[PDB]
Amino acid sequence: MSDLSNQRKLASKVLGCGLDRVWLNPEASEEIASAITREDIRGLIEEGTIKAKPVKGVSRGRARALAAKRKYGHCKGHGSRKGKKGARTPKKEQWIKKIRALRRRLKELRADGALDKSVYCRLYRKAKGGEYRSVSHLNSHLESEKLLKKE
Amino acid sequence: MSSINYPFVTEKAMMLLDENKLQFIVDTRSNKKQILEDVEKMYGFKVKSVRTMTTMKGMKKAVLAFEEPEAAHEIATRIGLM
Amino acid sequence: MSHNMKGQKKRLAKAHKQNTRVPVWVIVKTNRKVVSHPRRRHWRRRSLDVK
Amino acid sequence: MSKGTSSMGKRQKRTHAKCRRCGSVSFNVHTKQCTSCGFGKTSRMRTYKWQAKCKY
RNA sequence: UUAUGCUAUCAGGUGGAUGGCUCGGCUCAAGAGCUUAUGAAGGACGUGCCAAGCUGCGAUAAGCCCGGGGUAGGUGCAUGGAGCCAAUGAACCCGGGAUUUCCGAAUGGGACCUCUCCGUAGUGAUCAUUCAUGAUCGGGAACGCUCCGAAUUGAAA
RNA sequence: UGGAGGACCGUAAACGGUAUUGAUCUGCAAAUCAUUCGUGUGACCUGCGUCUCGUAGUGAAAUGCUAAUCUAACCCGGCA
RNA sequence: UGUUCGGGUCGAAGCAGGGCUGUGAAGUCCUGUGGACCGUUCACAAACGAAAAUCCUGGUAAUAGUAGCAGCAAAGCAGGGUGAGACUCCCUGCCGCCGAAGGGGCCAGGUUUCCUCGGCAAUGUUCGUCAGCCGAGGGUUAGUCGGUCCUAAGACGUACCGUAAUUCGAGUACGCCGAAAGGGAAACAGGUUAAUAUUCCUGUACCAUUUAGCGUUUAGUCUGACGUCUCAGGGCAAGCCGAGCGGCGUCGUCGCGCCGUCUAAGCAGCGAACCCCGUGGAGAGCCGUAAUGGCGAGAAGCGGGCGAAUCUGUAAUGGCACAAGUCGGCUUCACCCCGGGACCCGUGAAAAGGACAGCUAAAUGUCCGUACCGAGAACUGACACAGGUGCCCCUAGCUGAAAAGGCUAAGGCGUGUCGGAGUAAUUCAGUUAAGGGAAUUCGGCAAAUUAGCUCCGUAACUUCGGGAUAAGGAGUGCCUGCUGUGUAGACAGCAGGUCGCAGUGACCAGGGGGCUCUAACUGUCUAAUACCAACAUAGGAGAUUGCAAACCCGUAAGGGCUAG
RNA sequence: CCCUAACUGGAGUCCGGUGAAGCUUACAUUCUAGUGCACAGUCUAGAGACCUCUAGGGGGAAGUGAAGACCCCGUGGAGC
Ligand SMILES: [K+]
Ligand SMILES: [K+]
Ligand SMILES: [K+]
Ligand SMILES: [K+]
Ligand SMILES: [Mg+2]
Ligand SMILES: [Mg+2]
Ligand SMILES: [Mg+2]
Ligand SMILES: [Mg+2]
Ligand SMILES: [Mg+2]
Ligand SMILES: [Mg+2]
Ligand SMILES: [Mg+2]
Ligand SMILES: [Mg+2]
Ligand SMILES: [Mg+2]
Ligand SMILES: [Mg+2]
Ligand SMILES: [Mg+2]
Ligand SMILES: [Mg+2]
Ligand SMILES: [Mg+2]
Ligand SMILES: [Mg+2]
Ligand SMILES: [Mg+2]
Ligand SMILES: [Zn+2]
Repeated sequence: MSDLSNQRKLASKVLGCGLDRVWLNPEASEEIASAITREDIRGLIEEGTIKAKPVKGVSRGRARALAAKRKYGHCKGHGSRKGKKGARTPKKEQWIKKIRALRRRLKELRADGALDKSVYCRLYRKAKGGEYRSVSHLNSHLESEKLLKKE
Repeated sequence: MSSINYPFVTEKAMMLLDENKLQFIVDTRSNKKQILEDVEKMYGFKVKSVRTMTTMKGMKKAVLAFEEPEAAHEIATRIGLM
Repeated sequence: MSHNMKGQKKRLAKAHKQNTRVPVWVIVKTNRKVVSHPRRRHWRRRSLDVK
Repeated sequence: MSKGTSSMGKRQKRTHAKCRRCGSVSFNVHTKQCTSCGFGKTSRMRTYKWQAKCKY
């Protein structure tokens, strides 16, 4: 065989792959060397003489096992943390989720008749003032102070 | 002043005859309207469209699509290409 | 992909077709007295003063 | 950045174009004048006595 | 057969001196002496069967037409192939015509675009006349006229 | 809670150019390379365009820079 | 040169060597070589004599088969081909390089380097059958992509005026140009070539003008049309997970891993926020936001209008091994839509064009560019140059805060174009080093130490801002099971078990403190020996000037400061 | 640093290929002293020395690079 380089370049264009993805049959070299046109390369491709080798991806299974453990709360301790507290949990997002949960809880309590407008206004301002850690804390304050219009 | 110099007869230019197109070397000073009128007066076939390009030899090549089927073959036979 | 006008590309085309060897028959006709000309060049050298 | 070869990599443009009138690449693209023949400045051809020596 | 070397000559290589030759140069003399809007000089691009440069020519493109001289060959620098032209007098020279792209005084407008825009198809600017028409513009080796106008240098500063 | 600043750290993003007085020093290079460093939301960096120049310009000013040329650039001429 | 007398193809000049004469400058002769010219008397001329000028031009040595072909990316090996010839060209496998750049796209620039065939004298730092080299031939197709159109800073032209004069000069008036990254009429997917492809072909669209018919202003508004910082909401390319299906890999055991499971514009439909309109009447206060906020000058609540990205359908038959082609979920940058806030002694372009009255048909849509590189070989620096242009704009998985670094995809490469050999000194760059620990040195230069994150704790001094990561301490891996916050992605925390010398195990990653001088600080600088205490700076002070000003440019016409 | 050692990769060393440049009036295997423009491989008198090649660090060749930039001089300049 002389250079099969023209055929390899044409076959990578026809197959839509990279140049080294192209596999030329080391036994059918003279058959490949007679292929000049895109039609000849297409014939060799259809008859299996020229093919595109499989892409060797990056397997992600062991990342899957690690991700499952991290979902469970493991493999995530202080010796694994590298970013600042704030790059791992931004503070504005924490506040946003907290205040939105508290406000939605208060809105539903006022809607379903458990909370009149006078105490709803004060509770809303208290939530805006960081008086409650979460929805559970707010509910506990409601039940301890008996602010819910129980019936 | 004819804008048409002669048919371009290369492998790619001869591949046009099987799609009823014909490629000419034309005067580079002329445009598509002049090329169309010159070809229609030169061979008496209606031209559907003109495609033109300038080359690195300083020439202008025009590809002419014809309306009547077989017109490219008839002109190529009249010239002597086929 | 610099953008040339018609005349700039025409001058480039003339420069390109000037960069050809003297014909062999000219060398035969002149008895090896004309074997080259001053417009020979290479594209990767001191550029054209044309465009 | 050195005044030598490093600054010479920024030479991707031109100060003079080809002149319509004389063909010399001397047409200043900013002043719109040919520094060789004077095209774009005068209807005459740029000539000076100091372009040669005093003929004596 | 003493190597590595040294000195002289010879043969060869390299090299391109010397000699001889020269269609080139230089100087002097005698002549002759303007050209361009009827678009010049100059430039760009094209133009040859094989053609890249130069030269010539301009899409009629190393050329076309007419008259005279010349007469048997011709097809530029530049005897290669193949053809073509020429006794219907070519080539060549003298005279007169035609063709003569784009830029260029460049002048319908615009040019880091030798092209591009409008196409109402183009008298651009400044002028003379009755307002038919006409003039000027760019180029030319030096010479000529008008006006503006240094310094080195010498005086041993 | 908020998100200011010629704020902080930091990238072989970009810009700069400390020290090695390292490599190199007929070099990869007529100023580069490695490591180490300074700035990195701002008087920030940068592309393209455009303007300002020779007794002039430009300069957060070193006589720095104005095409490897700067206490007056370069070309030709005065000039043998 | 004039003039006298000659020689030469039976061999002139010149050249190499030699004989003789002459003190010598030199002359003559001989042999060889050479192939056409050369002398001589008496005189006359001169561009008339070279060993030297770091002389000039050319040629050519020693150096020397020497330096270099190493340092910034140490890359090749086996087998098989081709060929006269193979480390170096081709294929397969193995082993490697880059992998937020060495990949992808493209500006300027280059200008044919693109593709095919044929070559190997030169070029290529070696070779070469290879090649960006050499020769021959071929290759660039547009109404929709750009230019073209618009205007910007700012040029240019004509006129006027100045000037001894002009090709010179400011201003004005009128024009005209000035952006391939600003504004902007419109096209997509697939296929086709060796090389072109939103350009050719198939399919399905769209825009502009002219014409003809059908109808006509709302007209002057809006749009084009805009800064920096910050944040919410919605969407989405990319990314990730589970199931089915179809391939490939693995298969010592296991059943995993990878790839695919597609789908454009156009057309039609819905519409979040903002804004507006109608009701409503809210305070010993209510309603909101991530935050700022809103409210009888009319809140909440309730209806309506206007109005996005995108999504849904259609295009649905195209491409796919006519192999599957069917589904869900999560997230979403660095992209799109939308809205809020903050800042300014800083206020962030213009014009063309477009919309507001158009519908139907036919015709027209010229011109230029289009190949390829876009850089550790296509540009520029004389080079196939470790620089610069450009890191300009983009980029997959794991780790991780991350685009850092490391390891891998895809893609690109083994050409940051010499090889072999393995053996001295020396040398460039690294690893380690007993005991001592700055004794070295001008000087801790160089190197070493520390290093992430969490928690505890943090001095003098201070302009009250800071110093500050001060200092100084503790923890950190893996496994098993969980708790809390949150709509979610995730984040935080706990209990127990357990291995090692060592758990930020590699990678990455401050050493710290005390006392002085000096400049307040961020900033600027001797491109190529000076990054400083020099320059600048805010602050402080002084001076001139009321504008036909002060100050400054011009010969003038007239200008800068000054749209002050 | 005392006081260096071992090891790693690249050069070097040896082999194949490719392939420059810079010093040079000549000669030249030197060493000592003297002499000499008082700083000699070459002069003078001695002493040495068989030649060629390889590797090696740089004693000498007042080694090479550059018509000294320090000083003076020039009825030489330039800027201030
Ligand atoms: K004097
Ligand atoms: K003087
Ligand atoms: K392309
Ligand atoms: K003060
Ligand atoms: Mg300079
Ligand atoms: Mg004169
Ligand atoms: Mg005249
Ligand atoms: Mg004097
Ligand atoms: Mg920093
Ligand atoms: Mg002079
Ligand atoms: Mg001589
Ligand atoms: Mg890697
Ligand atoms: Mg070679
Ligand atoms: Mg076109
Ligand atoms: Mg324009
Ligand atoms: Mg080696
Ligand atoms: Mg300072
Ligand atoms: Mg100061
Ligand atoms: Mg004196
Ligand atoms: Zn000119």
